Amino acid sequence: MNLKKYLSTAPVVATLWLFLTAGILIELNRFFPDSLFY
Amino acid sequence: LNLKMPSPSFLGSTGGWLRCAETEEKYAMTWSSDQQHIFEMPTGGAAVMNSGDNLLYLARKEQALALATQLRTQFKIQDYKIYRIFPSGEVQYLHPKDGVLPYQVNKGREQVGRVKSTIGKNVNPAQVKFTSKATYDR
Amino acid sequence: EKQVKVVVDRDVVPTSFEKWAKPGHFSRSLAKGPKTTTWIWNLHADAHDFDSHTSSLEEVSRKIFSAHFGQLAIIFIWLSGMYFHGARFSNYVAWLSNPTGIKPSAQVVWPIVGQQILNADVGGGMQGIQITSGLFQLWRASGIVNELQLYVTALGGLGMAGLMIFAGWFHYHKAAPKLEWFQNVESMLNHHLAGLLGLGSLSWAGHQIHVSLPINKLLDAGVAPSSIPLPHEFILNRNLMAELYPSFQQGLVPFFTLNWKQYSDILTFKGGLSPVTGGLWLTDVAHHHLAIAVLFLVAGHMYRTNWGIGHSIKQILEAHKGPLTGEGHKGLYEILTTSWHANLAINLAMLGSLSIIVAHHMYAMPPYPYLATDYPTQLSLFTHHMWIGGFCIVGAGAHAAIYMVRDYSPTVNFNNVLDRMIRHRDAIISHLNWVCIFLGMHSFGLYIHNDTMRALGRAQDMFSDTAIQLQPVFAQWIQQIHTLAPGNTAVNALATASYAFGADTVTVGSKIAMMPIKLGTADFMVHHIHAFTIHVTTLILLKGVLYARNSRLIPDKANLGFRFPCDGPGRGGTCQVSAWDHVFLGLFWMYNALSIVIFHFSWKMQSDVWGTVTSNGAISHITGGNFAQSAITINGWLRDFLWAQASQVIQSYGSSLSAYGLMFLGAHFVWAFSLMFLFSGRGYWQELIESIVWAHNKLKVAPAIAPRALSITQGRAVGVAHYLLGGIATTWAFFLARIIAVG
Amino acid sequence: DYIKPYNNDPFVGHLATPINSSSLTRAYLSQLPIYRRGVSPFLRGLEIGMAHGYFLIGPFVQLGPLRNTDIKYLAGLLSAIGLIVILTLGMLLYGAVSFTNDSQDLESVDGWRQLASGFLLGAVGGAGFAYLLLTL
Amino acid sequence: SASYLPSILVPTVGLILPFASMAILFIAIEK
Amino acid sequence: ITDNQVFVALIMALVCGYLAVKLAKQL
Amino acid sequence: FEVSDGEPYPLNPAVIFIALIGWSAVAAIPSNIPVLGGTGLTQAFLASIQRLLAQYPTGPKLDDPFWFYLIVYHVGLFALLIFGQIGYAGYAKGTYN
Amino acid sequence: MFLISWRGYWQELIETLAWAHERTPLANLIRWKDKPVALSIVQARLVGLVHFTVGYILTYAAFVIASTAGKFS
Amino acid sequence: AHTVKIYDNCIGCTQCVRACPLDVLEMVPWDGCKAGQMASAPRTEDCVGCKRCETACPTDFLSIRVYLGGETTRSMGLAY
Ligand code: CLA
Ligand code: CLA
Ligand code: CLA
Ligand code: CLA
Ligand code: CLA
Ligand code: CLA
Ligand code: CLA
Ligand code: CLA
Ligand SMILES: CCCCCCCCCCCCCCCC(=O)OC[C@H](COP(=O)(O)OC[C@@H](O)CO)OC(=O)CCCCCCCCCCCCCCC
Ligand SMILES: CC1=C(/C=C/C(C)=C\C=C\C(C)=C\C=C\C=C(C)\C=C/C=C(C)/C=C/C2=C(C)CCCC2(C)C)C(C)(C)CCC1
Ligand code: SF4
Ligand code: SF4
Ligand code: SF4
Repeated sequence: MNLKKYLSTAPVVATLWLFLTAGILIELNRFFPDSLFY
Repeated sequence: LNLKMPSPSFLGSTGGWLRCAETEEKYAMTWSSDQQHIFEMPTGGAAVMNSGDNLLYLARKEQALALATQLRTQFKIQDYKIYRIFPSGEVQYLHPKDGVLPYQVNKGREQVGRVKSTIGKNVNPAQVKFTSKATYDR
Repeated sequence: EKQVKVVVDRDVVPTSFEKWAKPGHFSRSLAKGPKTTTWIWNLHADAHDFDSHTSSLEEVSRKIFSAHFGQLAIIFIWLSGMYFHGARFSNYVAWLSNPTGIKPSAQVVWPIVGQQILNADVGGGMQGIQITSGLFQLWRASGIVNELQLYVTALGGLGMAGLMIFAGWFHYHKAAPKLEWFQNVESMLNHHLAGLLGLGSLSWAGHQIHVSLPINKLLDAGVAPSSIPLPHEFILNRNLMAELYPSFQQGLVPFFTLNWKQYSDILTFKGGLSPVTGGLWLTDVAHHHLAIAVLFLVAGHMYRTNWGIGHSIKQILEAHKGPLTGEGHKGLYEILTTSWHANLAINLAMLGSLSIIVAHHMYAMPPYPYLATDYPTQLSLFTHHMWIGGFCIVGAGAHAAIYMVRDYSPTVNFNNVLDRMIRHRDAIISHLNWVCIFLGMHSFGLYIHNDTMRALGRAQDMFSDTAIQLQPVFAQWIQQIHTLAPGNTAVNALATASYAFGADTVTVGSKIAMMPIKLGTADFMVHHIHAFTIHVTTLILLKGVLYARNSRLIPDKANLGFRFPCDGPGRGGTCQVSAWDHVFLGLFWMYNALSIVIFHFSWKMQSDVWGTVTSNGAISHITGGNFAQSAITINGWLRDFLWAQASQVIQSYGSSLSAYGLMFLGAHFVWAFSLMFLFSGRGYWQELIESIVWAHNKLKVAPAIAPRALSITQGRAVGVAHYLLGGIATTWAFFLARIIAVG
Repeated sequence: DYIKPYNNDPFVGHLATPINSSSLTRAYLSQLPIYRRGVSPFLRGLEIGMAHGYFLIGPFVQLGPLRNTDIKYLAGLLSAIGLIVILTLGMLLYGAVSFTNDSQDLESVDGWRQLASGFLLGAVGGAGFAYLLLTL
Repeated sequence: SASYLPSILVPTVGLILPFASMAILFIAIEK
Repeated sequence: ITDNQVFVALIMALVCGYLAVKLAKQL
Repeated sequence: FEVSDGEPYPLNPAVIFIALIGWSAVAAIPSNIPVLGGTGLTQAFLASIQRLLAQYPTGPKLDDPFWFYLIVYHVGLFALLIFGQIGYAGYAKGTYN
Repeated sequence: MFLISWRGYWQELIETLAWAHERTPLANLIRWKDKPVALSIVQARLVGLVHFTVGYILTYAAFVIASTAGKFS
Repeated sequence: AHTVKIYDNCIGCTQCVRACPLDVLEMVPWDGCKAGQMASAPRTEDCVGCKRCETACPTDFLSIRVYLGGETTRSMGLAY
């Protein structure tokens, strides 16, 4: 019953990391919309 | 050889040898068995090999060899002989050609198609241009 | 006599996460480590292939029963999602108040990157994406009037999904049935015929009689949805049902006294569409479900199970034998009880055919209320079921080839129909190929000839109504017979089954619901094109299944397997020789055939059926009679259909339909990206990957998992997947945008 | 049981099915201008041509581009004659490459030449007869 | 002008020349 | 371009064809 | 007659006669329906045949009832003929089920 | 067509056609001098590339000429 | 008429002969490896070029190379 190892596999870790990245991007886009030319 | 040898009980099929086999090469396979086994013909179908002697005709050497492979694998039959018949009628012994399986090393066989060293030593195509020589030729 | 008993193994498989951390554990080769990037693809390619994992039929049967439960749970979750979306983010009540004016919508897009524009002004207060799934019409037909019922249904669906999750885990780790179970085809058929379908239709008929009928009757009588009594009130207070249907005054006594004719208020056979909503009369639908339930229940007592009475499928199969078929259907029973691939092939072909039939019957005889008036929903549903049916048919062929390559046995298939067919497979495929050539010439050549004539100004020499005419006399005759059936062959039927055959037109909300679909020369040519494409795709699939084991080119294709790249550059070339490749080609042909079929339905419906009706009966279609003279030429199919109707999907930018336009472009990209994988080989990509790997090596950043190119078979699969995805998405966006912008 | 190998010898690429081989089928396939015993190549060609041109004229006269004009029959006859000439050309080419010098038995250059001449003459005559029937 | 030259050449180069060339070419390749 | 001029051009074209047939047969 | 190769095939004209008589008698049962006009499909079909024979050059068009009678009569007659030959050869002649 | 389907499906198809031609009466007399065979692997790539190239060029030629003509004529 | 050539790096594993479907290869005595056997191609007239032997060769670089040359009836695998 090694759930940590499974959660550490490539698909799970990749989906979690990309989900966090997309969430950060979206959150930044609603708090700071239509960002251009810094 | 032994053209009167009994044939497996097959019901025809439309995948057998065509007219081309009549005017050209036609392979034959003759094997002996002790049980009336059911085997898949290489032409598509199912046949029952007569207990005793079985002889059938095919239009390709690969078909006969494939049938022999399944007779040797699906069943423990190793006494399969593949001959070739020409339109003239002269038979030719093709498989095994020596009574021993090809993958079983046997004395009396002369090496054919041997190249010294590895392929990395092959000459460039530019060095054998305009000549009847190949890269693999030393 | 065999006892139809249940035997199971307890705690057969332990429940633990130990195997979750070892990808590829199900395969001996995949459990040794990747060593290359091809292992990642092989892990998913052979994940659901339970027959390759183990050689035991019991284990495969258990792995199927479970995972069937998982898919059932997935379907229940999806259904719960649809119901919850309807209850929380949809204008269902507003739509009920004004079904013709309010556009169905159950999706609300978040305002983040300007995507808030997708929230179309569908009406009813809320603004969102218009749904063309027919969820609103289905819910109305089911008697739903308030969103509380939708919420309860969503919760029930979630609970059912949880149950289907527990059942799937329990039937694999707590109680796994043995192979004797799953081989009781007589019992499984009896139960599915009398319990899954018979009792299911019976229960649905009861619900319609007690919920759908009264609620819909009140809705069609001008009563507000909030003022209609609750469904339980119609059951508790019989006075209400009696008032709405006097037949209920007699109660169930007439049923038990065989005085079924007293149920003429609830069990009618009117035959036509309701003039108020445009759909089938709910009474005829309830009576239909009752009859189908009784018929299925009677059919469910045919096979023999644990009792002397019944029938044996094996005995019936072996009994059918004739002079032209030596052993008839002998050995087929053992084939369908020892190989899941054969059963899957038959079931997939039938399920796909059933889906296609469903599409035709649903558009011709709109079953749900206000379904015909909602052209977007009609187009989407016909096209959707048509596509799912075609995909299931191609899958049926693929699984037939799989069974032929792996589960076939010469002893079982001896002198039977299957063996006798494999014997003359050359006659079958050459004659079928000849039929395909004849059909293509006499179908596409007619179109090409018309193009050549119109371009030369020789319109008098065309295959049209004005010029040489090719009238579907047989189909037109069947239509006339259907038109006259309600009085000479259907004595108790009060109207034709479908108004598409004839009779009169039906208009609901100043919109045409269903009018006679007259067939002409254009329909003759298009129908022949459909037959031609169906023949070529079935030829490809049949060829792949018949030669799956061997052929005159490769005498031992079976030993090579069902899914192998090729035998090499020998014998002139043996590329795409395996049956899997035949399925790969059949996918493109099925896509072509289905695309042409949906194109014909869309254009014909928009030019001769769908449209508006002005006061006094004047009819004006979306594309006034242009299909009669424009569908007879390829130029017309490109100008009046692909170019004229695409203006809605290309000009959708700046509005709520912009998304569709975007998807219209994206799909194209995908369809064009597939070409990359279809016109190329892995040798070149492997060399390019070698150079890229050298670049990585120069920086000490090379990966341990040796990068490799996609396999030949994997490359073909990726190419076909992208091709189908892009094409279907392009036609999906085009159809949806065109039908939503206008009509 | 009706389906058997063509020559009762299995392993052949053919089957003796009902319409493939039968009393009626064997009688019909036989006696035709081709395959009939005691018929010279020229006679076979003449019969085949007179039977081919007759039905070949029909399509051109009925659906030809000039099917509505007063010379529909003449135009169709000319088109059929041209098609017959092209077919005869094909026949002669086939005989020129496929067959060699040997006895005239329909499988030689002279035999196929006689067959082609007969086919051309018969086809032209049949087309003319059909045209005459249509005009009358 | 020679308005008859095109009417005599187009059919010759479109029907006579192709058939004759194909026949000679077929004889050459086969023999 | 008179008819005679067209005929002269055709004759020259025939000569060119003959030369191009000889050149090809020689090759 | 030989159906295939040297294997004989039993042909009995009585099969055709019995199939024709049986189907005509079955279809001769009257039915008070507008298409049949209160008579069996056999009588209606024969009546339509006579009507269309009067006008020998002009054939029946798409709206003529003759086509419905023709299809149903041929469907049933062909079914009796096919099933009849199956029963005669399979059971009477010993060809087996 | 040639850019997607590769040799092997066509080889078997041609074998089936060969069987049909040499097993049909009144047409057995006509015998192919050269044994029918499917287009080679490389031959298929060249034929498909030629078809694709001819279509690309002809399609854009017709489009450009017709558009520039109708627009300004 | 494909040319099958065996090189000196052959280890005499016989996998090429076992995987050949046309009996084109065989094993002959040799002294270049402990196996004492080497692959030979004395029936190259029956070769079709399927390259099953090339795929079945374990050496780093294939010790058996099949070159597609003259095409005949046997090499085209024509049963008609
Ligand atoms: C699986 C499908 C299904 C299901 C679950 C149900 C379920 C139900 N139906 Mg129903 N129904 C169905 C299909 C279904 N039906 C179909 C296909 C039909 C034919 C179209 C009907 C027609 C029907 C009618 C007409 C009625 C129901 C009724 C009912 C409800 C009570 C049944 C009852 O026991 O009353 C039993 C009623 C009797 C009359 C018993 C018969 C024998 C009695 C004992 C006679 C002896 C005399 C005695 C003094 C009673 C006098 C009764 C007289 C005044 C009528 C019940 C919830 C009843 C209802 O509750 O209405 C809302 C109702 O009246 N159903
Ligand atoms: C269509 C008419 C018809 C039908 C249904 C049958 C049916 C039957 N015949 Mg029979 N027969 C017929 C005509 C028919 N026969 C005629 C005209 C003759 C005179 C030559 C005979 C002479 C004959 C003999 C000598 C024998 C039989 C026997 C039998 C039985 C053996 C099994 C069998 O034949 O297959 C059919 C079996 C079934 C159970 C029927 C299934 C039907 C399917 C499910 C649907 C059919 C739909 C059909 C195509 C509809 C057509 C349209 C309609 C308007 C007519 C069987 C029940 C044998 C017997 O007596 O039994 C031992 C036998 O000895 N028949
Ligand atoms: C994965 C990256 C990510 C990141 C970095 C953030 C960051 C942030 N989010 Mg956010 N969020 C995310 C994903 C993320 N979110 C997702 C996937 C959803 C669901 C679509 C939400 C929904 C959400 C809402 C409704 C709100 C925020 C808010 C906020 C800000 C509040 C301050 C804070 O520090 O809380 C840190 C928050 C997180 C790190 C994410 C936790 C999200 C949890 C699951 C709460 C959402 C509950 C949801 C309504 C119901 C169940 C969801 C299910 C997944 C369990 C913030 C900086 C609040 C805001 O607007 O600030 C004014 C607010 O109202 N988020
Ligand atoms: C009248 C009894 C009955 C009923 C109603 C069903 C119904 C069903 N069976 Mg089933 N089956 C039965 C008896 C029955 N079976 C028997 C006796 C056998 C042994 C001979 C089998 C062996 C069998 C196999 C091997 C498989 C099925 C499968 C299925 C499902 C098909 C998928 C589908 O169409 O979605 C429709 C789904 C629904 C309409 C939802 C309804 C679900 C509820 C729970 C009704 C099912 C009741 C269940 C059979 C018994 C309850 C047991 C109890 C201890 C809780 C379906 C739910 C397939 C499947 O999907 O696997 C899970 C499949 O693989 N059955
Ligand atoms: C009830 C339907 C059904 C079922 C139960 C099965 C079951 C099975 N199939 Mg089959 N099949 C079906 C329908 C079905 N199929 C249909 C409809 C087709 C035609 C498309 C096929 C064509 C087919 C082929 C050609 C093959 C199988 C194979 C298999 C077996 C292994 C599957 C596997 O492990 O691959 C793993 C599955 C995947 C890696 C997923 C692939 C994803 C594709 C591209 C679909 C993407 C859909 C999605 C909507 C895309 C958009 C979203 C995107 C942007 C992310 C398995 C027993 C294989 C086999 O038998 O093994 C030798 C085999 O080769 N199937
Ligand atoms: C739409 C058609 C299409 C497209 C888009 C491409 C694109 C590409 N080809 Mg190409 N090709 C095509 C058709 C196409 N080809 C055809 C018909 C042929 C003839 C067989 C070729 C033959 C060919 C060869 C021989 C070569 C290429 C190469 C390349 C790459 C060049 C480098 C580059 O620009 O990378 C940039 C990347 C892109 C343009 C792709 C866009 C980025 C994507 C969309 C982002 C990732 C996915 C995204 C997250 C969304 C998906 C999410 C998921 C959940 C579904 C590139 C990816 C060359 C190469 O490999 O380059 C090194 C190479 O040598 N192609
Ligand atoms: C494959 C589809 C197709 C069809 C059905 C037609 C049909 C027709 N075309 Mg057309 N055409 C086509 C494609 C087609 N074309 C294409 C693709 C082009 C562009 C290249 C053209 C360009 C074209 C032109 C320029 C013209 C036509 C014309 C015509 C008409 C007369 C042609 C003629 O005389 O042929 C002759 C036919 C035959 C000699 C024989 C036909 C074969 C026979 C009937 C088959 C019998 C088989 C038999 C049943 C077997 C069993 C018998 C045995 C057992 C005894 C005719 C209706 C002409 C016209 O004016 O239009 C009205 C005309 O000028 N076409
Ligand atoms: C490349 C040059 C070329 C030329 C010059 C022609 C010329 C002609 N074509 Mg053709 N065509 C061509 C290429 C060509 N085609 C190609 C490549 C195709 C395939 C795409 C076609 C497909 C095609 C079709 C389908 C049809 C034509 C038809 C015609 C004729 C139509 C004229 C008309 O409208 O009145 C009609 C004039 C007549 C009916 C009189 C018939 C004149 C005959 C054919 C010429 C004399 C032959 C002669 C008897 C034989 C040699 C002499 C003999 C004594 C030894 C015309 C003579 C139509 C036709 O009428 O077919 C016959 C028609 O049906 N063509
Ligand atoms: C001729 C009257 C039927 C009208 C044609 C359409 C019928 C639809 C059924 C399709 C199969 C054709 C019927 C003959 C077939 C038929 O029923 O024969 C009879 C025979 C069945 O009788 P048996 O004695 O074998 O019965 C024992 C078993 O059937 C046990 O159930 O079937 C065959 O063995 C041959 C199968 C196909 C033979 C090749 C024909 C292929 C052509 C396919 C195209 C058909 C015509 C297309 C429409 C124009
Ligand atoms: C598929 C079909 C069919 C068909 C049939 C037929 C087709 C028949 C016939 C026929 C035919 C198709 C015929 C033809 C003919 C022709 C003729 C009868 C002629 C003649 C004569 C003459 C007058 C001649 C002359 C001449 C001259 C002028 C000189 C030169 C030489 C000659 C001799 C040529 C049937 C019904 C079975 C079945 C169903 C459908
Ligand atoms: S490498 Fe590709 S093209 Fe070559 S034989 Fe294999 S599958 Fe065919
Ligand atoms: S290419 Fe194929 S046939 Fe030729 S030697 Fe190798 S394995 Fe044998
Ligand atoms: S050629 Fe390759 S497979 Fe054959 S014996 Fe030598 S090393 Fe082994």
